[PDB]
Amino acid sequence: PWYSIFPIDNEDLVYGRWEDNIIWDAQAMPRLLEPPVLTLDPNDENLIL
Amino acid sequence: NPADNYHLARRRTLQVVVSSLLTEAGFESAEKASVETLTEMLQSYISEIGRSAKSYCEHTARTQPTLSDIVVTLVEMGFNVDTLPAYAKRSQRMVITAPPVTNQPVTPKALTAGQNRPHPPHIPSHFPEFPDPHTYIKTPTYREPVSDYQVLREKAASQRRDVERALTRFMAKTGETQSLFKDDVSTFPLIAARPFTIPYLTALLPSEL
Amino acid sequence: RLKPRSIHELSVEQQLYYKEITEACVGSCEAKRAEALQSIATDPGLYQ
Amino acid sequence: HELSVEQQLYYKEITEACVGSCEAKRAEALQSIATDPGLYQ
Repeated sequence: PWYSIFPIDNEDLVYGRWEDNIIWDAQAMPRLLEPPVLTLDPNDENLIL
Repeated sequence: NPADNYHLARRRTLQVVVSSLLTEAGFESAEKASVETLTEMLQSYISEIGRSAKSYCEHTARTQPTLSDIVVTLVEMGFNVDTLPAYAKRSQRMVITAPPVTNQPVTPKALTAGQNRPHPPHIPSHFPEFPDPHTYIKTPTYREPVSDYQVLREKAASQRRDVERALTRFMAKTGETQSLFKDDVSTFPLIAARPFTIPYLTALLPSEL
Repeated sequence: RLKPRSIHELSVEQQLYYKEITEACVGSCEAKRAEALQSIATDPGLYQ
Repeated sequence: HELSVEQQLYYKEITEACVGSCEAKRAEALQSIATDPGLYQ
């Protein structure tokens, strides 16, 4: 398998803590959030680039 | 536990020996502390002819003891050796069995046969072989890239056709519509022709520049 | 900005091992099955 | 990477149809989102 036969999963979903973006309380929100830039992941097929 | 069975296979064989020697012209149902006493004097007696007959032969510059080294060892323990041929020919004489062996199967393992890797020249061939790849080998791996011009042209073409079809059907459904054939809003909807004010501005002017 | 091309969490020796063990465990040959079953039964790195 | 003008216009119309000017355009926009084949990208 010079190419992995098994499917490759979203590293951010599999590994990242997307639970730091859950806004539990609007007023008292523990972590100051920042604007997110578009990252255009190229791992996904169906995207020309 | 096979750790304490190294000692208890031979000390509980000496317990059957004392239990077989206290039954021959003698007891049944002895006290418990009197059996572990007598089998402690039995182990200490075999271990004392072991240390003293080895000492008597090695004093005479030898390494394994003959008969003349034990008949002087037993004299120095006060045994009166001559009474031993009469004791050996009892009719009450019994034999206590030797203890069982832990490895009864001996060879019950199918094993796991895996070979990968060789040896660097500072390791000779008689050392064990290097184990398989999973033990310590890691390579990253990526997803299969589709760099084919045919399927890229097909993907871009079909996505452009589908988005322009979706756009024109959405704009014909949410506005005034025409239809070449009767009752034709579902299939082939036309956006209705709308009058402007200055038609040359929407005709002649370029939109991408 | 493009996020880096990620790698699968298995190695290619591990992925080849998985392919061999699964193609042996579908029982085309019995000795192949039995080793593959013992390999499953005592591989320490068979987590992940 | 950048949206082509076709899908930029589609994104604009679909998002502004779900802000609350009228309900019928909202229902057609949600029935567009639910039932179109090429909305990736």
